[PDB]
Amino acid sequence: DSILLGATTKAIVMGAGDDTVTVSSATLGAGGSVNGGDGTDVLVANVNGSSFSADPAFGGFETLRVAGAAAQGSHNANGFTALQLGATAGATTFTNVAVNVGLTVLAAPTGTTTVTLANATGTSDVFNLTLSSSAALAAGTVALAGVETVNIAATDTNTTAHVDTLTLQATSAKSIVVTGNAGLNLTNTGNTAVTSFDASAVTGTGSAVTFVSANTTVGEVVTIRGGAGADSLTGSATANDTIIGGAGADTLVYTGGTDTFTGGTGADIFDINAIGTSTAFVTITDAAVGDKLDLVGISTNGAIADGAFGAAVTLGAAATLAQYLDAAAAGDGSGTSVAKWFQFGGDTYVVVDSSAGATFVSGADAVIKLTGLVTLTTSAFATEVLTLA
Ligand SMILES: [Ca+2]
Ligand SMILES: [Ca+2]
Ligand SMILES: [Ca+2]
Ligand SMILES: [Ca+2]
Ligand SMILES: [Ca+2]
Ligand SMILES: [Ca+2]
Ligand SMILES: [Ca+2]
Ligand SMILES: [Ca+2]
Ligand SMILES: [Ca+2]
Ligand SMILES: [Ca+2]
Ligand SMILES: [Ca+2]
Ligand SMILES: [Ca+2]
Repeated sequence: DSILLGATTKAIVMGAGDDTVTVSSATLGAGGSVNGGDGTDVLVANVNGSSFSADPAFGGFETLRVAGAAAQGSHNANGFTALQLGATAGATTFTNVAVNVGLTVLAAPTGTTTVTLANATGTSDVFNLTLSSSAALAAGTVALAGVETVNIAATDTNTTAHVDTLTLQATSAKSIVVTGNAGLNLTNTGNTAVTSFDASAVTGTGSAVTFVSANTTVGEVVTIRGGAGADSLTGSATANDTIIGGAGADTLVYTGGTDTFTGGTGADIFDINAIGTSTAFVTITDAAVGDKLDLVGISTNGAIADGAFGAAVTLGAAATLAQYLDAAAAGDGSGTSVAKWFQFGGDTYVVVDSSAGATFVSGADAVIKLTGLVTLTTSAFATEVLTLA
């Protein structure tokens, strides 16, 4: 059953089953009560602040939802087992939130949604955020200070695919796990403790996940996992990122350091935006027919080949990696950068020469490793984009 109440004078009962009362005023009147009865019942606060647990006038409720044209401000979560959020008048804050209590956002709110837990002090703090809508949902900013694992469910209620959006502010989260069946473009700015982003369980044709690590710990191991969608995963220059797309047209971005890329099934694009060193470079584990290698961001001097540029550099039975690099960079890349490639020790390498001498210079010349023997003979350069043939 489901009603709206104001400053009621009478004893409202809701009976069994999953009921819903929306209140327009925080305290009742005369006397002046509302009992949710048996089952999981939602109380909707269309008000400037609440403390329903304290008032014995309200009883039998399990879920607190902040939604309505007057819904706003500070709300005492105490004694609720779940939380919900809808459209709001202004910034709304949940205080005294017990452990294993999750928030479900159901519609775009107004202003930053702050969650502050009963006790944030431990180092194993878990929060369950849910996004649940038929259409694309702009969840806005939710702040979760002191939480270490943030779980996000992105849920689509209908059969037709969409992508939700969220700014998360979770400055001590080490893990973010995304589940669900809709896409999530997640704004991640300033969430610098994050070393594991796992959206791998996500499900549709295009439940597309976007993520960019804000991590700046020098020499960190960061793990970034995409889902079934056409995902857009960027690491950190600071970090040794392991990035893995799922199914679908994934874009994996290189920024610096020792990175390990695996675009799974589908036409993946490995977008190389940094030069790297001779030790800190990107290894692409599963480069296959259809995958692309976007070298626009290493065209230091001009813009790459543009041909089908495809005869492997060949050296002797025991030529060294150092030798093959120097050999590949032999030409002049001062006015115009050039691509070459070779196969050493069972793996395939691609080079960009941006220099004078026949030394591969660690700084401005670039190497990219590809696990296995992959023949790039027949494969062609689009703009500065190599499509594997
Ligand atoms: Ca009930
Ligand atoms: Ca109560
Ligand atoms: Ca109940
Ligand atoms: Ca939908
Ligand atoms: Ca904590
Ligand atoms: Ca946090
Ligand atoms: Ca994917
Ligand atoms: Ca990196
Ligand atoms: Ca993929
Ligand atoms: Ca692929
Ligand atoms: Ca690029
Ligand atoms: Ca050179």
